[PDB]
Amino acid sequence: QVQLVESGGGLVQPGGSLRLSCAASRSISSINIMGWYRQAPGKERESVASHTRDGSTDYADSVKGRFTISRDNAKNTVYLQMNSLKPEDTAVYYCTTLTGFPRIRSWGQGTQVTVS
Amino acid sequence: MRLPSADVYRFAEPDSEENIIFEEAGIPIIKAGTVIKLIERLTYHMYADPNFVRTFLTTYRSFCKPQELLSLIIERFEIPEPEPTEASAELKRFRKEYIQPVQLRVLNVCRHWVEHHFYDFERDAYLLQRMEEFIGTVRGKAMKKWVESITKIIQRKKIAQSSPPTVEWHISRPGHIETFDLLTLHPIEIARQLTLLESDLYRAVQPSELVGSVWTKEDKEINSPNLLKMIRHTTNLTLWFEKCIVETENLEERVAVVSRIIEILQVFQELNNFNGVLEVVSAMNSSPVYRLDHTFEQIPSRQKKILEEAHELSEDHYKKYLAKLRSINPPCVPFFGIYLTNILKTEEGNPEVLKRHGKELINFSKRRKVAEITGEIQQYQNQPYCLRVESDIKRFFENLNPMGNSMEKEFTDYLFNKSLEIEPRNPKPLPRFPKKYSYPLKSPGVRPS
Repeated sequence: QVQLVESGGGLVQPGGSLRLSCAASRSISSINIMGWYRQAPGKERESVASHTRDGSTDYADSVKGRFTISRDNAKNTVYLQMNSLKPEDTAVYYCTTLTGFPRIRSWGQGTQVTVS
Repeated sequence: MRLPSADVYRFAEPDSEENIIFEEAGIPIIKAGTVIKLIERLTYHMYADPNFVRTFLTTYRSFCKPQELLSLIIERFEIPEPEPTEASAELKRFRKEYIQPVQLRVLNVCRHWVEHHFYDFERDAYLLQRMEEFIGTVRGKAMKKWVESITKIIQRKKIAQSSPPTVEWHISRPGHIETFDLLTLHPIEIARQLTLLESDLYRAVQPSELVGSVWTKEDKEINSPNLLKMIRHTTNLTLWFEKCIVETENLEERVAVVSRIIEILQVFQELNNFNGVLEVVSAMNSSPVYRLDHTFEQIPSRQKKILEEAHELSEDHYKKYLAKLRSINPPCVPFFGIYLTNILKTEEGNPEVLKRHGKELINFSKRRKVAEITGEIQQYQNQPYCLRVESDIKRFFENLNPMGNSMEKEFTDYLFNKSLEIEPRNPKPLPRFPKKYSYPLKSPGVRPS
């Protein structure tokens, strides 16, 4: 599988911004899907954003316009730029990849984001 | 060791590091030179160099036009009188030791040109006219032998084991062109006819269509027509697979579509059509298809296995594919895209010219590197399949046009957002969709009759 190391995160004021980063232990250019999930307290974990090799992206409705997922092939890193943050964005965020046949899903450690 | 003055015959200029460089000893390996020096060594008075003629005629269009090359070899051929000492023996020696060898080697270049690159003259009838007129001016018993062999090649070029298995049919009937489709043709026969088609397209690519990135440039339709046909077939077929999948909104029908494509893959493998194998692998890894969890969940384990084994051919820079391609026996269709990737890497990692003392030299070693890649392609271009063409099925696959008039960017966005419709993102539930096929989804399998 892929070892995924997240960084960034922490506390931010409402309407502020934060950038999460997730570094992969292998070349991301051959990783089909990279993405972010999150689990807010009391809720089930949900997909936030995903990004394929050719740049196709999808987003949870509640973050469209505010979040942007992107890749940096030189650093083997996927990013989640989160602007205009709201208290409902408070959650543990999880980096993830899905690639190969068999389709193997890998997970980062989880990063707390607090908007208050 | 007489010579005409370099002022009246350009090829007599002394060798220097500013006009010719060799690789770092009997016949030197050319690394770079001015075009004039390359042509001099192409037609050198001291020896023949078939390997250099071979590489030069494959790659020269990346630094010289065909009509320009003909002008230069005419200039090479028409040697003036040598510059005179203040004072015949030295004269006669010049004609025997310089003029005759050089002029013979010029005619050998012309012969190799029509023997192995006659498409230059098919694309440009006036180039052929100039060549016929030039060799018509040649005089002498020894050289008319070469004129004769050139003329015979031109004339022939202007003019131009066991039983195959039974063609397989499923729901579509022979002659029922309007019923042909992914699920209605027999998956064996889809794989056979696509293999015949791709075998033909692969065999038609000339090495020079691959030199100097000429297929991404302005005259690409004239300079790389067979290469472009290959690439566009691979695009259209891969996108057609993706389109068949995501435009099938009903889950059970879409599982049948994906299963059938894996069966076609299995037959590609049995036929050693690695080109087709990797087209399927590309479709399954694509943005619209790869994310379809609910569809891959229903694929039977034996077919998951076939797809996994095909996919592993591509891992680690195609290590297992390159191993399998060495070890199979003909006929085969090699995966073509890997050669384009390796050529583009070579084209990008080497400069077009080298500089010595401010003077520019054509980087010929770069052309040789690309030519070596195109040579490996050629080693697989004479492997016909013992399979019968079905003219209607062949035409069906020749005419695939999934994008219609749209461009690949809008079309791929169309496919990807369609994927999001049929299998919404992970919090959202899975809707049910109506069937679109009225015929049975059950495959006839891939065992021949």
